[PDB]
Amino acid sequence: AVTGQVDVKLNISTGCTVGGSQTEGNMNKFGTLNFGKTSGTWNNVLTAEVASAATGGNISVTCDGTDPVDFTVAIDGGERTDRTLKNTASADVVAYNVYRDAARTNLYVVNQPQQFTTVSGQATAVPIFGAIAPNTGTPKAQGDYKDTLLVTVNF
Amino acid sequence: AVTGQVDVKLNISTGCTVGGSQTEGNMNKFGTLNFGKTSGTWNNVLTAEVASAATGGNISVTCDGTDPVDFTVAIDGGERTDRTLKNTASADVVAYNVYRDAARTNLYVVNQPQQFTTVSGQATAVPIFGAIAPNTGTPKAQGDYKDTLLVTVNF
Amino acid sequence: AVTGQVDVKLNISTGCTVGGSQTEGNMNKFGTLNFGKTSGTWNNVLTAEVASAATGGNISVTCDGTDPVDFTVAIDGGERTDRTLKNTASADVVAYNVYRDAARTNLYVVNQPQQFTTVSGQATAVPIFGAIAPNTGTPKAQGDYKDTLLVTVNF
Amino acid sequence: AVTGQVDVKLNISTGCTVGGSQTEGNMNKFGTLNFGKTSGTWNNVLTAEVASAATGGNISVTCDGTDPVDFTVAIDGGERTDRTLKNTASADVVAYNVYRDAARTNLYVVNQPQQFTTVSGQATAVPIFGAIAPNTGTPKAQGDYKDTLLVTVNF
Repeated sequence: AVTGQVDVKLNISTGCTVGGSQTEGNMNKFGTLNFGKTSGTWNNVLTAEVASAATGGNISVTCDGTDPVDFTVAIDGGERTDRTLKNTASADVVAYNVYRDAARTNLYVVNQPQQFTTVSGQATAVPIFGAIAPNTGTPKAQGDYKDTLLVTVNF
Repeated sequence: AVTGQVDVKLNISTGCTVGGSQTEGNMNKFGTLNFGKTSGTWNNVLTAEVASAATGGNISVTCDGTDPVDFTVAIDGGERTDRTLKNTASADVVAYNVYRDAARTNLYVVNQPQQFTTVSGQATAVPIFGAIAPNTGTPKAQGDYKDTLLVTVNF
Repeated sequence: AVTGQVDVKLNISTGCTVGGSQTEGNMNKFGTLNFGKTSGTWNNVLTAEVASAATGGNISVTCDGTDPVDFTVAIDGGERTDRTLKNTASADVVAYNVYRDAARTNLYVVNQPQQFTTVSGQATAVPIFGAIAPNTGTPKAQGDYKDTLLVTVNF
Repeated sequence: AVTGQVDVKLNISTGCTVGGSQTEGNMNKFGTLNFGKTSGTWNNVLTAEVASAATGGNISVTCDGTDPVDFTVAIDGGERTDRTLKNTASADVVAYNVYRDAARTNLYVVNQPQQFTTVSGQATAVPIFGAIAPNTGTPKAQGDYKDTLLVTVNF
């Protein structure tokens, strides 16, 4: 019998809120990274942007205050922690990555706070640009591949 | 004068130990559930994970044995027994809950042994995922809200 | 591309056979050296004899012929090559040794052909006497310790 | 070339230990069954008790546990397997037997686990009572007769 304590805390004062999300039960549904349909072996880098579940556009984070707040954005490694989509039925995997800039250069490194700025009376967009490498080796099995990345807007 | 007996017992043989805790005086400090800063009325479900007081990551329970051991995890209802954080100065309360899975579905029911497995030469993590409902009604007073959940790793 | 030759040979004429073994798949299971149960720190030398997997007694090697053949017996150093039993889960080790005579004197030296005699119409026993030193220093972790010595009856 | 496997095992958890022994090299010296001096033809049954090599008294087996443990005791047939002492120089033999009770009735049958009990915080003695039949026929040659019985405390 090892009984222990867990201090719970919350500082209600002046915070920042994330728009574009829908409450899926008790977990914020931020959006979808839909690469679309594809064949077994694709030569072009498959690339799609996150579509917020609430509006359809990009996640719009706004802060509640008058001074420009600096908030951070961190995305995790997905269900299996290595950014791989898994086929619903078979065990095939599809490696992918999420970048922050339009040219697929600034990568959202696993469990890292990619910095962001936000001014009063404005909503800043969180570009989560997906990208998949060209698979010109083995044709992955037919079906639907999925993953659930947890995006962590933290301060 | 009602004098009575209390039998004390301890079976020293082959037990299981919880890592990630720090001994706060004579009580094991397991960690912190830090939701962060927030405004009076938040529309998004505030959500944070427990951070072990010893390492900063998740509580890592390991069992001192060779064969697999099935240990249980039970969390209580907090200081007031209804999972509410209380403002340090005023009497305002903030209802919350702790879940076990990443999607806020498998709730750690009050005083219930949520089962767990532990295997050869390994430390299993105890995910205590916090979650707070969207308060879009009354703005709670400014300040710090706290609670001390007692996590009970028992066999 | 380094292609090379491996000459395979077998002289079917008049050989010697080892009894008391059971074919585990494609590998001859000769027996078990069961020291039994023990505490963390034992003061007495733990000592047990090999029990053939086929009968339960000692390995009975018999030769096929009329003149007394001189066959040899060689035992290797175990899985890690230093005669140590390893805990199934943890990395603790238990040093041991196998002797040929009842008084733990004639050691089956690693990779050495301890000589043996065998006459016609008779089966000679191969005494593999195990012995473990008294550990009165550190208590090894609880669990099961194992090793697989490969006994090599060769001619 | 008949290569085979010998599984080695040891269960370090909660065992029983035998006191009164001295480690002769790598073999536990339990004691001596000294019948004493005698003439060629003795009419009285020669009778002596085992004297532990460590203390001089009876072998004291204690179990490292709290609850009672039922351990067994087995003695083998001696060097020649028929409980005969042999003269160091000549080939004369002296038949004997080891009993468990003081009245020479409960015989330690060859390779048999004579049961034994052991209790909380106590050392139980292992009475190995020797007994030799009255030789009133042929006078055995002068000299010293010996044998080495292997006592097997097993669980």
